[PDB]
This record gives sequence, C-alpha cells and structure tokens, in this order.
Amino acid sequence: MDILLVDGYNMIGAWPQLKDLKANSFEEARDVLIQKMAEYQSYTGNRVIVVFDAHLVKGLEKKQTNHRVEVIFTKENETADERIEKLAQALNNIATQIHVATSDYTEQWAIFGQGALRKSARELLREVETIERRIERRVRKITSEKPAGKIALSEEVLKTFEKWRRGDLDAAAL
Amino acid sequence: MDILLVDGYNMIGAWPQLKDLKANSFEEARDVLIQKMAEYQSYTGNRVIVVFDAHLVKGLEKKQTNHRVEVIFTKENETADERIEKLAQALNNIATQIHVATSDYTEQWAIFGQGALRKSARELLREVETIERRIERRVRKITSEKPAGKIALSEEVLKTFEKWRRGDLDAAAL
Repeated sequence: MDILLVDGYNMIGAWPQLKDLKANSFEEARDVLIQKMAEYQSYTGNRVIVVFDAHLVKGLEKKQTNHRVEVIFTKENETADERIEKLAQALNNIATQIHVATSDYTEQWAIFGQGALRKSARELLREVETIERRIERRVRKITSEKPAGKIALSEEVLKTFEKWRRGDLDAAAL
Repeated sequence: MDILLVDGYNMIGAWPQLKDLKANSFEEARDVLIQKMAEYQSYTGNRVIVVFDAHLVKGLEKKQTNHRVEVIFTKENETADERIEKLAQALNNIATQIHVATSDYTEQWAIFGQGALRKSARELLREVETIERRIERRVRKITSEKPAGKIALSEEVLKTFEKWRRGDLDAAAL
C-alpha cells in the first residue's frame, strides 16, 4: 503493498492541531504534518508521499525534510489532485494498492476512477493519533527497562524545557 | 545559591535503576546518573558536581559529558569524601550552602564538620524522580499547545522506537 498519497493542504485545514498554524503560508502546519507522516511511514512500513498545493502552502526553499517522507509541491496552475494522479500513474502496479488521503470534493479527483482508494482526513487523523500513542507507549516501556537507552531522549526533553523557560517557543502558534 | 556535591558511586549502588548497570565498571549507571544530575541542575538552578571514585567507576576518556554537570574523578589513593572536601573548600563562600549527596558511613566525611549538609541517596533519588516527572509534564503541556515545538522531540522518540525495533538496544542492561 500500500502506498499513501496525501493531500497536504486538505489535512492542514481539517486537523484541529494544524488548522490554526496559518502563519507564513501554514509553515508550522506543514512541518507538523510532515513529522506525523514520518511516524505513520515508520510504524506501518507503507510508502508515504505528501503533496502540497504550492499556491497555498509555504515552499521548503532548499530546507531538508524528514527522510521518511517524500514531500512534493505542485507546479504553478497545477492542483494537488493532478499531481496525485501523475504520482499514482508513475507508481501504478498490479501488486500495489494506491490510497489517497483527502476529504475534498471541489476538485475532479480523476484518480478515484483509476483504482485508487479514498481515505478521509478524519480517518488519517485517527490512524495518526493512535500510532503516536502506540510509539510513545513502546518507547516509555523500553526506556524504563533499559535506562541507558533513554539518555538521548531525556536530553531532547530537557532542551525543550529550557527552550520554553527562556521564551524560545513564544514565537510559535497554538 | 546552593551547590550539590554528589558521591557518584554511592548513588549508583543505592538507586534501583542504577545498581544493576554494572558492566564495564558501571559505565551505563554513570551515564544515567550524569543525565539525572543535568535535569536536577537545570530545574533547580543549583550547581551540581558529580564525584566518581576512579577505582570503582569507568573513566570518561574520550566522552565529553553533559555541559550541565561537572564530573570529577578522584586521584590514585584519594576517596570521594576527600575530593568532595577539597571542592567544598575551593567553593567555600559566605552566601553559599554546600550539600553533599551520600549515604556512606565507612569514610571519614570530615566536610560534615565544616558546615556542609548531608543529603541521603534516597532523598536525592526522591527529588530526581519528582523533577523528572515535572519536566516531562511541562514539556507535554507546551508541546500540546505549540505543536511545532514538538518536532525535534518526536524525531528523537521515533529514533528510539526504530533503534529498539532493529535490536540496537538489546546490548544495553536492565
């Protein structure tokens, strides 16, 4: 197998944790979504491609993203459904099932007449929330068992606590 | 402020999550203790110095430890209580209270007759466990509020999950 093609802008507008991170063309919402999709890819083992409409979402501009997630921006005058169709046709094979994460019905979504399955924004969110909680539980269990395996994580927790305390996270949206 | 001088080997032998990390002269126990002391220093704002008896605990060698914690190894026939006394005398000022974390009574501990206060291994552990839980709660609260502030942390959580899954944490002690 299953490849997941994600309508990035649609997820941003439908997920409560994302919809309000609108500053600088949803820059924070885009970043959070990519990290969520990195967790999804890693847990499931399914290939994940996130497609962002370049007219609505801030471009990367040489900034490197998560290696677990392929992130594609549309061309000028190209919509996410058109790019998603091109990707599904390029990766179209008998032994693989294409899934498209979108709740949008304003676009043609011609790929849904070419064997691709539609996954709603709400369904992807629930899957993401469950996977997040599962990864966290597994990590808490193994770091309790092996305390030396928690050091890199505790260092990152501590860095976040100090960033907050000195007001480094004030600039970020809620 | 207050300065905490820690009898490193004593903590290792008295704390349940440390006492069994005995491989390569308590290398893992030493590392976990340093990380716990980084959290203590950062939360309290108190200066923390960890003193390890060089004949019982594995030396740092290459390892450049946490910038939050000063780590000192004793000389050849020098015990931790002798180094702790030298440190307390070198940092002895009117506006400063010296605290020494140790439950050992085999050594002289001459510094306890020079104004320094004794903190037991159990007391330091109780303080460390409370501080750990508090930092974790504050980090969960602020990362829920500001989702973009959770990305570096989630990436470290994910790395730990993947390390476990591929058996990279099997070598570590329980």
